[PDB]
Amino acid sequence: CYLSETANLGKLICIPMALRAAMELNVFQLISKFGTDAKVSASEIASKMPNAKNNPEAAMYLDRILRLLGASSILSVSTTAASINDDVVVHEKLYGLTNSSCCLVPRQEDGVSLVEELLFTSDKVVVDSFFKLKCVVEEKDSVPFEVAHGAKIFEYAATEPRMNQVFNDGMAVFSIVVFEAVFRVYDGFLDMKELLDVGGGIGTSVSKIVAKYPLIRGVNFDLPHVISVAPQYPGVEHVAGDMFEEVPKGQNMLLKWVLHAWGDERCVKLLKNCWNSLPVGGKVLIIEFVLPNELGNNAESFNALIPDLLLMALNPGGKERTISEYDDLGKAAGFIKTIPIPISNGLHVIEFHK
Amino acid sequence: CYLSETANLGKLICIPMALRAAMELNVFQLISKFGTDAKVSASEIASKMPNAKNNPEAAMYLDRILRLLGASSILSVSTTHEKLYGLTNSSCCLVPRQEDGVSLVEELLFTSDKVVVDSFFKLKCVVEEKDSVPFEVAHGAKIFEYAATEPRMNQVFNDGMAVFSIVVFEAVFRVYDGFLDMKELLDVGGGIGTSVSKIVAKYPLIRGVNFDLPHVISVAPQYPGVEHVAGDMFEEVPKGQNMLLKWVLHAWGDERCVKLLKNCWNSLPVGGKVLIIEFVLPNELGNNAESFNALIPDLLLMALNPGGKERTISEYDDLGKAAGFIKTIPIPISNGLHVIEFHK
Ligand SMILES: Nc1ncnc2c1ncn2[C@@H]1O[C@H](CSCC[C@H](N)C(=O)O)[C@@H](O)[C@H]1O
Ligand SMILES: Nc1ncnc2c1ncn2[C@@H]1O[C@H](CSCC[C@H](N)C(=O)O)[C@@H](O)[C@H]1O
Ligand SMILES: COc1cc2c(cc1O)[C@@H]1Cc3ccc(OC)c(O)c3CN1CC2
Ligand SMILES: COc1cc2c(cc1O)[C@@H]1Cc3ccc(OC)c(O)c3CN1CC2
Repeated sequence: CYLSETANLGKLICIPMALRAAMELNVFQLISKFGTDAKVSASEIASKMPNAKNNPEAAMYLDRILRLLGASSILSVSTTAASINDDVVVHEKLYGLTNSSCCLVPRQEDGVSLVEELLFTSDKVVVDSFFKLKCVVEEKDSVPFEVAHGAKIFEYAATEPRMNQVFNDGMAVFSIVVFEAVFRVYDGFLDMKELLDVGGGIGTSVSKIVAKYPLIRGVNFDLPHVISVAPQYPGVEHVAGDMFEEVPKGQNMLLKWVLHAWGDERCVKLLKNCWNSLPVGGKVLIIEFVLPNELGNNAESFNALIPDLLLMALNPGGKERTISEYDDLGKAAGFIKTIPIPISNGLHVIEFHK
Repeated sequence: CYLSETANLGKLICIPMALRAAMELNVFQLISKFGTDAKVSASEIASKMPNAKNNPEAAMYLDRILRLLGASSILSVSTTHEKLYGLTNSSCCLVPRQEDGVSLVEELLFTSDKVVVDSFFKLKCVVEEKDSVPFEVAHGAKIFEYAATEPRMNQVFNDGMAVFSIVVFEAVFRVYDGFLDMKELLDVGGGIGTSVSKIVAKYPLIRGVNFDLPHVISVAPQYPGVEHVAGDMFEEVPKGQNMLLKWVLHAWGDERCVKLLKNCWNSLPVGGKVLIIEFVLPNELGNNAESFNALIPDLLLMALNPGGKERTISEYDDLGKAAGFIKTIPIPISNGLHVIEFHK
């Protein structure tokens, strides 16, 4: 009935915004610091937030966020015999991490988690674009990001240093997670002497490849406003330019999370520029979440549908593709011998050979 | 496994924004005009959108929105390249009824409105900073002051409350008979008066009075058997034989609620009652409608107004007793919705 559906539909905006608040308050990491199988109260978590130390009401407000995440199975909820054991009312339940929220705890060794990518995809710049999503259906050649912000996303990033940082860091940390999965399955880097990352962001991806395979000379290529903020990484040379004008010569190339932002004509133009800059026997690796041939209720399907909706909002022509669709782009640009390599939950390496 | 959890976590922002776009495009009503049991393609739906008629790519974009909603159990998906989409129990509640246009669309458009989402961007302020209110941090004014200067937000909020009110009262009238033999009812913070219009339609001997702020009363429609009055409920309430407070107490802290309830007490006769209509926080929370029906507004009011929160039956009784009321009768209606009578 209506008053069942109010709950099912009304919670949809609330959960991500509660999650974003919890990530910004570092709730998950604070719970993790209490140890294995920790179950802690809002009051205990708030005690570890210096910014809350003069706010008597902080724990009660925090509990209102955490109990929604508990109801949603992002946190586990429990109590104790000591709390149970008639005229006193215990409001505070105890919260613990779940499989999903463990992925929101920065790793002790290097700080990696899904936090940075999830903070990008719920950033105000992205949500403001989503408020204009209907324009793609109504208006020929409209792009929601352009309707919201008056510029395309990569042009906007060159004017807006906060957005540039959020986007660049979201891609970079997510890249680390993805390459850990790639290196467990894929052995195609072992024989390479040089790798050029085309649209490589701040260079994190090629830094990790060179760290794993130290005979590889790494080159990172991106737009001027990205290269200007890129760190110095061991074994990585940075190159600024425009991949639709000219790609540097390299023995092998990587395109990770690049083709999915662009329509077919732009993708063929870029792939022809890569072909022109590769030697005979070179290859370009495409790393993307591949759209399954039949969608279902599984991680592989959602791993493609999420960026499919984001790129529809964020850039003209951007979309997720099937293996067949990627093969067609490579073949149009002159490549032969397409080799799709499943990695994990829809993530693939697709090799295009010159 | 990070790349399993990317799907579970990354879809959380995408689903509501896809849903908002589908409601703004009137997708669910367009499917329903083929028949409530119909299963129709994106191309068939787009063909019913005049704004898309010069956009060859409209259907393909629409399909990308709808397939996410189909993966999220808001639409059914089936094969006859184009998949066919059908309504579900949830999306039937997004089809304006053929009789009167009522659905959950207006309230869901309000709770995902930019003014609300911009407040939620500031939600962490309520934890860090004593006395902050996310809405105020985001907008520079409190929500009822903002509504007075922002006609679009005023409309979205008022219409969300009003249409939601109709489905709530349909549920109330199934269970609750306490309006019978009332002769006069004052709706304190009644919005644009839809609630009292529905009560007077069911109970034709009630003289209904709708009481709200000037910026709401000046946009309220004329309803049969309803008189509109503007004022400030914290200063005084008009005399009335019986009163209604629906979705009012949950916006305010305890001291403000007791002040309002004492104003109501002063304006009631001996034997009068005030009815509180709210989603009541249950004693145990879980993954169920009663729980979420309270947690959703609890989070929204945390963001939107100082002191706002959902309350248990015990907490409501404490407010009424502090204001001089001497019998509390809680009446469950549906999925956590209650009528709570406070007797003078
Ligand atoms: N014309 C152009 N030339 C070069 N790089 C571009 C470009 N248009 C966009 N890009 C870059 O394409 C990248 C897409 S995001 C992916 C970054 C990285 N390969 C990773 O997988 O994490 C951005 O860093 C963006 O600045
Ligand atoms: N000081 C005040 N005096 C009167 N009404 C007020 C007020 N402060 C807020 N309100 C009104 O309180 C209402 C809360 S929203 C609920 C409206 C209605 N009772 C319904 O259930 O649908 C708004 O219409 C708002 O304008
Ligand atoms: C499964 O969950 C997700 C998967 C992916 C992204 C975000 C998710 O949450 C990001 C989103 C995104 C947005 C804009 C981009 O360029 C403008 C871009 O390259 C990417 C990369 N993709 C990689 C795949
Ligand atoms: C279960 O889902 C929902 C339940 C409820 C609301 C919205 C939901 O989506 C709205 C949200 C809201 C926001 C602000 C208010 O005053 C400033 C207000 O009175 C209300 C009313 N409540 C009633 C309960």
